[PDB]
Amino acid sequence: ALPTPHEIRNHLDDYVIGQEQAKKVLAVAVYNHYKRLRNGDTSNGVELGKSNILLIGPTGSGKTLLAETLARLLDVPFTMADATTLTEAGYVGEDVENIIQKLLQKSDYDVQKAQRGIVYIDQIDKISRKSDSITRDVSGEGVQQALLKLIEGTVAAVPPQGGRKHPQQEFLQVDTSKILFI
Amino acid sequence: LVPMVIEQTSRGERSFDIYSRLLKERVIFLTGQVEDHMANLIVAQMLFLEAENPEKDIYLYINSPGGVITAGMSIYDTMQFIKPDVSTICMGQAASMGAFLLTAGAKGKRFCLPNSRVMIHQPLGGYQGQATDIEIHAREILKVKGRMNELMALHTGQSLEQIERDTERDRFLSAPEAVEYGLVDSILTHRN
Ligand SMILES: Nc1ncnc2c1ncn2[C@@H]1O[C@H](COP(=O)(O)OP(=O)(O)OP(O)(O)=S)[C@@H](O)[C@H]1O
Repeated sequence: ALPTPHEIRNHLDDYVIGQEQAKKVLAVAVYNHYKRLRNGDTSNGVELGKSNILLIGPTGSGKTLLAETLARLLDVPFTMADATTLTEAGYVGEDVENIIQKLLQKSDYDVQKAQRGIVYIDQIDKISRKSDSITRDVSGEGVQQALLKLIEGTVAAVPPQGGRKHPQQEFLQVDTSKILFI
Repeated sequence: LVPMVIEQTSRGERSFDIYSRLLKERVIFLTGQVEDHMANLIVAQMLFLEAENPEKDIYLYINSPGGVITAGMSIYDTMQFIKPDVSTICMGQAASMGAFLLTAGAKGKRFCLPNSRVMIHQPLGGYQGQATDIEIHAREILKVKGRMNELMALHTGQSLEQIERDTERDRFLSAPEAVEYGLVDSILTHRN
């Protein structure tokens, strides 16, 4: 017996005040996530799509709070990364694989269990283009282009346990079509 | 005061004066009396457009009561030297020198507005001094009068004898008469 949207909403009421519309979105979205997982395109419903979430609000309202408190009652693996520490491929800053890597630390390197997890991103506006093109932006628009394929679904390469050193030269392939992003 | 406009481009937004925006499109304005400063400014504009593109037509709008002769002849020689066809349009009025630059435009690309007016007369001058000096300045202005009539006939197609009789005194020519006179090619009544 999985939790209902009303049950999970009451759980969040004990940690959030003055947010009705936002609770309904995460409750309905997380609920549908379990159903999409329960039927891995094996039932009559084939090719079950995905629907991510985009939270918008002022600072200090509880956006970071919802991501942490939600992981308590969910019990599936959850992580939290920062969009600020990202750049286009070929630059030292770019660590786009780290987000998937982090998820495995929480799941104890369980690929079958990491695909069924949830991920959250904070400070997404930091990479909005400034419409300045006559130059190349390592940070900003450039970063968004790399995330396109990651959300839709693909198989990123992850260094095992973050990579021991260069001699191994092997990577971990983990499907991402089923992973949710908030 | 000159109004400022914004030219939307892929690189970004740029602010331009109304006169500078039209200059980018091969358009030059000839306003007021023709003097050494105003004439020397238009010459630099024509040369700038020649280097940017030598195959695109230039448009010259003239609204002027005339002025110095020497200042105007610098523009005429420039229009003939450069390869691009300098299209001329008459707005409001075209005096003696304004008319000479009007007819000096490229053949087939000369227009006159339906209510425009052209006026032509002989060169004006004067001198004060010894009789020997008056004879010199008289011979010089006579050469200019003869020279200005020869070029007028070349572009208008009329005979030199006809230009001499018509330029003895002030002669106003309406827009329809200018076409019949060979001064212009057609009239831009409406946009088709
Ligand atoms: N809806 C809310 N209800 C109750 N308390 C809230 C709410 N939103 C924010 N708070 C309080 O504000 C604190 C900080 O909220 P945050 O989750 O950091 O907001 P934030 O938008 O995520 O800030 P960032 O991550 O720097 S953009 C929380 O620990 C709560 O005490």
